[PDB]
Amino acid sequence: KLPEAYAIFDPLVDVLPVIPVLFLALAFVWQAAVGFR
Amino acid sequence: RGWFDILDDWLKRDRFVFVGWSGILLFPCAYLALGGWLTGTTFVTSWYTHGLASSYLEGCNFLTVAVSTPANSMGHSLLLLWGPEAQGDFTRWCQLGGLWTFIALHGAFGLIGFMLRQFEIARLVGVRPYNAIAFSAPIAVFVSVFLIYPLGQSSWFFAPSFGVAAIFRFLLFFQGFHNWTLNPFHMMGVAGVLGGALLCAIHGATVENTLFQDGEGASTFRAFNPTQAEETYSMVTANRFWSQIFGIAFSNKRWLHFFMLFVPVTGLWMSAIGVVGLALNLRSYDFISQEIRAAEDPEFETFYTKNLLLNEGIRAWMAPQDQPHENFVFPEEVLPRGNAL
Amino acid sequence: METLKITVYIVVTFFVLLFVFGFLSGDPARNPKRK
Amino acid sequence: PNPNRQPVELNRTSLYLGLLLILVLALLFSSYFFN
Amino acid sequence: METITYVFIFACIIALFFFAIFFREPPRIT
Amino acid sequence: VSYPIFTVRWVAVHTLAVPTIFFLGAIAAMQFIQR
Amino acid sequence: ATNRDQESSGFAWWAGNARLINLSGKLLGAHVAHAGLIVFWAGAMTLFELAHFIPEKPMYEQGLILIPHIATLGWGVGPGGEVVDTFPFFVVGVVHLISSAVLGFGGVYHAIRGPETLEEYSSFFGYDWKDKNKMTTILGFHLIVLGIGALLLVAKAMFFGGLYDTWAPGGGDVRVITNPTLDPRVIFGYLLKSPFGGEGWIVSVNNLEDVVGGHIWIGLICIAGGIWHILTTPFGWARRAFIWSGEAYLSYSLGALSMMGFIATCFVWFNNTVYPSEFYGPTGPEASQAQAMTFLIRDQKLGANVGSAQGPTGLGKYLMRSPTGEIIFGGETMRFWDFRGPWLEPLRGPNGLDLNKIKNDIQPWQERRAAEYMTHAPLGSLNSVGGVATEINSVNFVSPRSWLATSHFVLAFFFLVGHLWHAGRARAAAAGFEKGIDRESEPVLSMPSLD
Amino acid sequence: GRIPLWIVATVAGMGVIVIVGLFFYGAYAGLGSSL
Amino acid sequence: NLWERFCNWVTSTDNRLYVGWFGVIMIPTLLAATICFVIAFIAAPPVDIDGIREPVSGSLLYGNNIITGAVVPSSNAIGLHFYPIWEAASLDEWLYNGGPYQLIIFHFLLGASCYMGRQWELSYRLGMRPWICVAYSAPLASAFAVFLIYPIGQGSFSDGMPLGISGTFNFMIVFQAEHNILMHPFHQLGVAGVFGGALFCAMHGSLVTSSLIRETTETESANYGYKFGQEEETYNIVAAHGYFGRLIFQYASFNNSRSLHFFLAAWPVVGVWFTALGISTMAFNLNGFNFNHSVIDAKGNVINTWADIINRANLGMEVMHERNAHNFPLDLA
Amino acid sequence: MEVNQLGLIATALFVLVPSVFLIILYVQTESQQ
Amino acid sequence: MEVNQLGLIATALFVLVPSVFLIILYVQTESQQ
Ligand code: CLA
Ligand code: CLA
Ligand code: CLA
Ligand code: CLA
Ligand code: CLA
Ligand SMILES: CC1=C(/C=C/C(C)=C/C=C/C(C)=C/C=C/C=C(C)/C=C/C=C(C)/C=C/C2=C(C)CCCC2(C)C)C(C)(C)CCC1
Ligand SMILES: CC1=C(/C=C/C(C)=C/C=C/C(C)=C/C=C/C=C(C)/C=C/C=C(C)/C=C/C2=C(C)CCCC2(C)C)C(C)(C)CCC1
Ligand SMILES: CC1=C(/C=C/C(C)=C/C=C/C(C)=C/C=C/C=C(C)/C=C/C=C(C)/C=C/C2=C(C)CCCC2(C)C)C(C)(C)CCC1
Ligand SMILES: CCCCCCCCCCCCO[C@@H]1O[C@H](CO)[C@@H](O[C@H]2O[C@H](CO)[C@@H](O)[C@H](O)[C@H]2O)[C@H](O)[C@H]1O
Ligand code: OEX
Ligand SMILES: [Cl-]
Ligand SMILES: [Cl-]
Ligand SMILES: [Fe+2]
Repeated sequence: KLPEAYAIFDPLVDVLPVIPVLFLALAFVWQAAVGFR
Repeated sequence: RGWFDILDDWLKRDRFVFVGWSGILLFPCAYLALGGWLTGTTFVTSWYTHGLASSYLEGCNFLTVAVSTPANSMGHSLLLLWGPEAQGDFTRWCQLGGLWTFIALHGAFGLIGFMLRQFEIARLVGVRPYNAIAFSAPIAVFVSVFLIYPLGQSSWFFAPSFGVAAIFRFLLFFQGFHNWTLNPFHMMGVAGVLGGALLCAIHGATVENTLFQDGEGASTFRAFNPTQAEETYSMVTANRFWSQIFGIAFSNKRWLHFFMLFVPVTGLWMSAIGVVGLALNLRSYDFISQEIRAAEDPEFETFYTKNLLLNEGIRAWMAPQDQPHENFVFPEEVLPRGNAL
Repeated sequence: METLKITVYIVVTFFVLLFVFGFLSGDPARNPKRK
Repeated sequence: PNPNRQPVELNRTSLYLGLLLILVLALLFSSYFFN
Repeated sequence: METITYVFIFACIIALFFFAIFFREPPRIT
Repeated sequence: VSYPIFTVRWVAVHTLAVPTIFFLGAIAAMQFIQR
Repeated sequence: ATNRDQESSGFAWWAGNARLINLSGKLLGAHVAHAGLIVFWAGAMTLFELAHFIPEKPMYEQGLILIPHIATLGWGVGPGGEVVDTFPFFVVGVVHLISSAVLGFGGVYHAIRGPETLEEYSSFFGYDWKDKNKMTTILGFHLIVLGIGALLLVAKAMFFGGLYDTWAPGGGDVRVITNPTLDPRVIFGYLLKSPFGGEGWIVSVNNLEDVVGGHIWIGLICIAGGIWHILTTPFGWARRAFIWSGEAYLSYSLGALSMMGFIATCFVWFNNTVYPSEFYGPTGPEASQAQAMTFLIRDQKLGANVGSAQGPTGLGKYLMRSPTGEIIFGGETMRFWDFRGPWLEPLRGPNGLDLNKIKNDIQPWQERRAAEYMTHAPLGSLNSVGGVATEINSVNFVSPRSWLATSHFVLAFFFLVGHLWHAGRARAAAAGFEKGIDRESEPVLSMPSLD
Repeated sequence: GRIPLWIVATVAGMGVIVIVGLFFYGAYAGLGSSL
Repeated sequence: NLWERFCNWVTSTDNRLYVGWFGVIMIPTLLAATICFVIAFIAAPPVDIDGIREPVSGSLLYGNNIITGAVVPSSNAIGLHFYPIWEAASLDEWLYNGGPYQLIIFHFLLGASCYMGRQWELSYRLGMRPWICVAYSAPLASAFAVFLIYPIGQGSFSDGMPLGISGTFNFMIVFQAEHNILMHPFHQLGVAGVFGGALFCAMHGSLVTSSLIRETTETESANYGYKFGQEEETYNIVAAHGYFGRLIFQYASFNNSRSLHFFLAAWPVVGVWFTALGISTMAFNLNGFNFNHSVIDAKGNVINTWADIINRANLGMEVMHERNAHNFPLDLA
Repeated sequence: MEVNQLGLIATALFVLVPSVFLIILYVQTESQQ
Repeated sequence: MEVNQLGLIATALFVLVPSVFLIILYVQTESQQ
C-alpha cells in the first residue's frame, strides 16, 4: 500500500499509468483538429 | 414503358448502395444472416442442443459466443419456424437450434445474391465477370463445409457452429477424427491460401518498391492520378530484380494478375473437394504400409504414428462432452494417457 | 573431428572476412545514381 | 477443307509451369497412391 | 521401389528448376 | 443543396445502426448481471 | 506554421515526425517530451505497483515489474527478499513523477515555444547531421553520461548499501560488494563465451562481483570513448563506410536497440542473479528442476531409492547422467541440467548431484523453495490464469519473467524491422532514389539483358 | 450551426473506448468472470 | 588489383543471379543446409528426439514416404547445447542425437537472414526503393520463431519444428495442447493476415483481369495483349474502381493504385508479423486465452462453453503427446 | 514396405501422360514459323 | 497367376516412351509448313 497520508489520493494513482497512452491518442486528436494536413 | 422496365430503371439507378435485381435476393438474406448471428450470439443459448452457454447474456465473451447447430436428434431437418419441430413458437425455435438453419440457409442464398450482384454490376459497368468467378471459391467452401459435410454426416449437429471458439472446436474435431492435416486436398488448400498471401505481400511490396518518381513529395501516394495512362511502377526493373534474386520473375502483368486470381481460388476448391470426401468419412486417415510395419515392429516410430496417438487422445477425451447425444460414459481407466502428466 | 573443426573454422572465418571487408570496400558508392 | 481450324500454341513458360504442376502433384499424391 | 519414385520425382523437379532459370524464354523488352 | 432525407442509403444505415445501438445497450446491461 | 503541412515538407501526417529532421529545436523538444514520458511511466507505474503491493506476498505473484528492479538494487529488502520498508519504492516513484513534470515542461517549451532551429541561437547546441565532428562530439557527451550512470550502479553496489545477492551465504541478502572482478580475463571471457546451452554468453553471469567489475569496466570504457569522440574526428574508413544523415544514425541506434532487446529477453528468462527468483519468480529451468526435486523428496520420504529408480524408458526416474557424465535430474528436465540456483547448489558435488547429500542433506527450506518454485512456474494465459493451457480458472498468476521476456521480444523484433526500414531508406535517400525511379534515367534500361 | 468534425470523431471514439472498457470490466465481473 | 576485381564481380548486376556480400554468406550456408537436408531426408538413421532412447525414424530409406518423412530435431538430452559434428565422438553418435537438424537449421537461418540482406542489396544496386526485404521479414520472423526462438524459450531444440510434413503437423498439435494458440489473439491476427492475403490476392487479380483492355481477338490468349516493357497501363483502373465501388460503396474502393498495392503489401505482412510474435511470446509461455470454467451458474455449477470443448481436445493431446517422456505431474516445459 | 503395387504404375502414368502431352504441344509450337 | 509386377510398368513404359517420342516428332512435323 501507499503511505497512509497519501491514501486519499489512491484513486488518482490508479489512473496515472494510462496517461502516456492518451498522449498518443492526443496526437491524433490534434491532427484531426488541423484536418490531417 | 412497362412496369418491368420502370422497376429495372429504379433498381439499376446510381446510388450510394447499388441495389439491382440481385439486391432483392441479397439484402434481405444477407441482413437476416448477419442479424440472426448477432441475435443468437447476444441472446440465444445452446443449453438444450449441446449443453453449452453460447451467448453474451449467459456470460460468454466474443471468442466463446456462437449460434450452435441443432441437436443431433433433429437430423437434417430444415427446422422452419412453422415446421413440425417448433410449430410456430419462436422461443422453442431458438432453443432447438432453428437460428442455425436460419443463418445457414439465409447465408447460402445471400452468397448466391452476392455472386449475382457481382455478375449484374460487371454487366452494367462493362467489365469481364472474373470477380464472380473468383467468388465461386468461397461459395464452394461454404457449401461444402456448412451444407454438404453435415448432410453426409448424421445431422446438422456436426456442422460448424457460427462462432469463433466453435470453429476452433470444428478444426480440432477434424484433426482428431478425420486426420484432416494428412489429407492432400487440404494440403492443396493450404498451399493455395499461403501462396495467395505470399503473392499478395510480394506483389504489393514489389509495386511499392519499383514506383516511378512522379512527384516531389517524400510520400509517394500523391504521385498517382487515376486517369493517367502510363504505368505507375517499372515492370522491367521488377522483372530484373526478381530474376536476379529468385531466378524467375513475371514478365507479363496480365499473367501475373491472373495467377493471383488462380492460386487461392484453386486452393479453396481443392479443400472443398476434400471436405466432400470427409462428409462421407472418406478420410486420408492412415498409410496402410506404415501401419502394417508398426503393428509388426514395436520399434518403428514416425511423426505420423505420434500424430495417430494424438488423434486417439483427442477422440477419447473430447467425445463425451462434444457428442452428448451418444451418452458416452468413458471411465477414467479407459482414457488413453501417457506416463505421468 | 579436430581436423574438421579447424577446416570449418577456416572456411567460416574466410567467408565472414569477405563479407566484412566487402562492406568496408566503399559499398555506398556502388549504386547506379550517386557516386 | 474445314475453315474452323486454328493453330495450337504452348510457350516454354507454360511448359515449365505445367511440368511443375504435374511433378508437384505427383510428388504430393505418390505417397497416397503407394499408401 | 517407392523411395526410388520419390527421389526420381524430386530430381526431375530440381532439373526443371535448372531449365526454368537458365534456359527460360528471355524477357525481350519492347 | 436540396438534398433528400429518406433514401436507400438512409434505410441501409438505419437498418444497421438502430439494432446496433439497441444491442450495445443490451450488452452493457449484461455487464452488470450477477450469478 | 513552419514545415507543418505536406506541401511544404513533403511528408504526410502519418509521417509527420519526419518533418522534424532538419528542425533542431523542435526535434529537441520532441526528444525531451518523450524522455518525460519515459520518466512519467517509471514514476506512475511504480506508484501504481506500490498502491496495490501486499508486502508479505511475493513480488512475482502481484504483477510487479518495477518494484523487483528497485529491490534488486538493495532498496527496501532484507534477508530472503523480505520487504522491510516500502518507502524507497515510494521515493523512486515520486521523484520520477516530479522529474517527468520538469522534462515535460522542457519538451513542450522547445516543441512549440522555443526556436525552431538551434543553429542561429548557438553554435554549441546547433548541429547539422552532415557535420561528423559535431555528431561525434554529441555522441561523446552521451557516452560520458552513460559511463557515469554505470559508475553510479557501481557506487550503489560498493558504497551506498550494496545490492541484493541471491547467492549470499545463508540465503539471499543485501551485500556490499568490496572486491569487484577487475580482471579483464574474466570480464572479456564472459564477452567471448558461446551463446548456446551450458555457456550462455553474458547471460550466464552468476555473481555480483563480476557484475560490479563489468560495470566498472563499462563505465571507464564509456568515459574513455566519450573523451575519444570529443577529441577526434571520424577516420577515412569510417567516413567511407557509413551514411552520414539523421535517418542513418537513427537506423544504427534501432539495430543496436533491437539487439539489446533480444539480450534483455534472454537475460530475464535465464539469469537468476541480476534477476533474483525471490523478486521475479523462478525461471522456467528453475521450475522444472524444482518439480524434479520436489518429487524426489516426496518419494525418498516414502522409502524409495532415488538413485536406482528406473523410469518408463529405462533412464533414471529421478537421477540420470548428462551427455558429459554429470549426475542430473531425470525426466524432461534433463534439458535444464545447466541450471544453477542457490537452493540447489548445496546438493551438488564434483560429479553433479550427489546421492549422499540427496539422502541426508536436504533441508526443509529447500523443500519449501522447490515446492514454491514448482507451483509458480512461468506458465500462464494472456488473461493471467496460472498454469498450463489446460488448467482451470482459479490461480491468477503470470510470472513477471514471462511478461518482460515476451514484451521485450516483441519490442526487439519491431525495432529490427524499424532498423531495416530506416537503413534502407537512409541508403536510398543518400543515393537519391527513395522517392522512386526516374523515368528518363531508369538504371535497368542501361543494363545488358540477363539472357 | 456546424459542430467541428474533429469534435464528433473525438466524442464518438471516446464512446467506443468507454463501451469496450465496460465490456472488459464485465469480463472481470459478474457473469463469465469464473468467480 | 585482385581485390578490386573480386569486389566488382561480387556486386555486379550483370550476373544471372546476383551475389553481393550477403550472397557471399548466403550461398555456402544455403548450399550446406540444402545438401544436408536432402541427404538427411533420404538416408538419416532414426533420431532419439525426446532423449529417452526412443529413436524416431524420419528418412525415406528407414520406412517413410514424402508425407511422413522428416529431419528429426536434435535430442532433448542436448537441449540448447551447440552440437556440431566435431563435438560428437563419431558420425554414428552425431546422427543418433539429431545433429543434422542443428546443422540444417543454423545454416538455413543464417542463409535466410542473408537472403533478406541480399534483397536489400540488389534493390540498392538497381536504384529501387528498399523495402521488399521488410516484407520478407515476416516469413523470416516466422522461421526464426519456429526454429530458434521457440527452442530457446522451451530450453531444447527438440521442441523446434521438425523438417517434414507430418512433423510439422505434430508441432502444430502439441503447440495447441500446450499453449492454446487458437485462442491467442496474435494467431487470430495471423489467420486474418493469411485469409485476408488470399482474399485480397484473389480480389486484386480478379479486378485487374476483369478490366483488361481489349488488345487481342477471341482465339488468342488475353495475356498477349500485354507486351513486356510497355508504357501504357494494360487495364482500366477507373473501370475496376467503378465496379468495386458499386459492389460495396464508393468509399470502400481504392482509386489510388499506390495505396491499393501498399495495402496488399501491408495486410498479410503485418498479420504474419503478429503470428510470428505469437509463436515467440508463447515460447516464453504467455499462452492464449484460458476461459476454462469461466461461466458459472447461480449455485456454482460449471456451465460449459465451446472453450471447455477446446479444453477437452487440448487435454487429449496433452496426455498423449510424448507418451513416455514425462515422469512428473506438470509439463513445465 | 508393404505398399500398393499399382501405386507405381499410377504414379508413372500420372507423370507421363500429362507431361508428354505438354511436351507435344510445346515442340509443335516451336516448329511453327 | 504369379506374374512379375514390374512387367506391367515395364510393358507400359515399353509402349509409352518410344510411342510418344514418335508422336512428338510427327506432330511437330505437321506444324512446320
Ligand atoms: C427474398 C428474400 C428471402 C429468401 C430467399 C428467404 C428464404 C428462406 N427463408 Mg426467409 N425471410 C425473409 C426473406 C427471405 N427468405 C424476410 C424478409 C423475412 C422477415 C419476415 C424472413 C423470415 C424468415 C423466417 C422467420 C424463416 C424464414 C425461412 C426461410 C427458408 C425457408 C422458407 C420456406 O420454406 O418458404 C418458402 C416459401 C416460398 C418459396 C414462397 C412461394 C411463393 C410462390 C410465388 C408460390 C405461390 C404461392 C401461392 C400464391 C400461395 C398458395 C396459397 C395456398 C395454396 C397455400 C428459406 C431459405 C425459415 C428458415 O430459415 O428456416 C430455418 C424461417 O423459419 N424466413
Ligand atoms: C512522443 C510523441 C510525440 C512527440 C513528442 C511529438 C512532437 C512533435 N510533433 Mg508529432 N506526432 C506524433 C507523436 C509525437 N509528436 C504522432 C503519433 C503523430 C501521428 C498522428 C504525429 C504527427 C505529427 C505531425 C503531422 C506533425 C508533428 C509535429 C510535431 C512537432 C511540433 C508539434 C506542434 O506544432 O504542436 C502543435 C500542437 C499543439 C499546440 C497542441 C498542444 C500540444 C501540447 C504539446 C500538448 C501537451 C499536453 C501536456 C499534458 C502538457 C504538459 C505541460 C506541463 C508539463 C507544464 C513536435 C516536436 C509537426 C512538425 O513537424 O512541425 C514542424 C507536424 O507537422 N507530429
Ligand atoms: C526510436 C525509434 C524510432 C524513431 C525515432 C522513428 C522515427 C521515424 N519513423 Mg519509424 N519505426 C520505428 C522506430 C522509430 N522510428 C520502428 C520500431 C518501426 C517498425 C514498426 C518503424 C517503422 C516506420 C515506418 C514504416 C515509417 C517510419 C517513419 C518514421 C519517421 C516519421 C514517423 C511518424 O511521423 O510517425 C507518426 C506516428 C504514427 C502514424 C503512429 C503509428 C501508430 C503505431 C504504429 C501503433 C502503436 C500501437 C501501440 C504501441 C499499442 C496500442 C496503443 C493503443 C492506444 C491502441 C520518423 C523519422 C516513416 C518514414 O520513413 O518517414 C521518413 C514511415 O513511413 N517508421
Ligand atoms: C536534452 C536536454 C536539453 C538540452 C540539450 C537543452 C538545450 C537548450 N535549452 Mg533547454 N530545457 C531542458 C532540456 C534541454 N535543453 C529541460 C528539461 C527544460 C525544463 C527545465 C529546459 C528549459 C529551457 C528553457 C526555459 C530555455 C532552454 C534553453 C535552451 C538552449 C540554451 C541553454 C543554455 O544556454 O544552456 C544553459 C545551461 C544550464 C542552465 C546548465 C544546466 C545544468 C543542469 C541544471 C544540470 C543537470 C544535471 C544533469 C545534466 C541532468 C540531470 C537529469 C537527467 C537525469 C535527465 C539550448 C538549446 C533556452 C533557449 O532556448 O533560449 C532561446 C531557454 O530559454 N531550455
Ligand atoms: C554508443 C557507442 C558508440 C558509438 C555509436 C561509436 C561510434 C563510432 N566509433 Mg566508437 N567507441 C566507443 C563507443 C561508441 N563509438 C567506446 C566506448 C570506445 C572506447 C573503447 C570507442 C572507441 C573507438 C575507437 C578507438 C574508434 C571508434 C570509431 C568509431 C566510429 C566508427 C565505428 C565503426 O565502424 O565500428 C563498427 C565496428 C567495427 C568495424 C568492428 C568490426 C565488426 C565486428 C566483426 C563485430 C563483432 C561483434 C559482434 C556483433 C558480436 C558481439 C559480441 C562481441 C563483443 C564478441 C563511429 C563514429 C573509430 C573512429 O573513426 O574514431 C575516430 C575508431 O577508430 N570508436
Ligand atoms: C433472427 C430473426 C430476425 C432478425 C433480426 C435481425 C435482423 C436483427 C438484427 C440485429 C443486429 C443488426 C444487431 C447489431 C449488433 C451489433 C453489435 C453488437 C455491434 C458491435 C460492435 C462492436 C463491439 C464494435 C467493435 C469494433 C470492431 C469490430 C473493431 C474496431 C474496434 C471496435 C470496438 C469499434 C427476424 C425478427 C427478422 C425474424 C426472426 C428471426
Ligand atoms: C510536443 C507534442 C506532443 C507531445 C507532448 C508530450 C509527450 C508532453 C509530455 C508531457 C509530460 C511528460 C508531462 C508530465 C507532467 C507531469 C506532472 C504535471 C506531474 C505532477 C506530479 C504530481 C502532481 C505528483 C503528485 C503526487 C505526489 C507528490 C505523491 C503522491 C501521489 C501524487 C500523484 C498525488 C504531442 C504528442 C501531444 C503532439 C503535439 C505536440
Ligand atoms: C556490464 C557487465 C559486463 C561487462 C560487459 C562488457 C565489458 C561489455 C562490452 C561489450 C562490447 C565491447 C561490445 C561490442 C559490440 C560490438 C558490436 C555490436 C559491433 C557492431 C558492428 C557493426 C554494426 C558493424 C557493421 C559493419 C560491417 C558488418 C562491415 C562494414 C560496414 C559496417 C561498418 C556497417 C559483464 C558481461 C562482464 C557482466 C555483467 C555486467
Ligand atoms: C573480424 C573482422 C573485423 C576486424 C577488422 C576490421 C576493423 C576495421 C578497420 C577498417 C579497415 C577498412 O579498410 C578498407 O579496406 C579496403 C581494402 O583495402 C580499402 O580499399 C577499397 O577501396 C575502394 C572503395 O573505396 C575499392 O574500390 C578498392 O578496391 C578497395 O581496396 C577501403 O578503402 C578501406 O576502408
Ligand atoms: O519435448 Mn516436445 O513438448 Ca515442450 O512440453 Mn514438455 O517438452 Mn515435451 O512435453 Mn510437452
Ligand atoms: Cl508427440
Ligand atoms: Cl518429467
Ligand atoms: Fe497489381
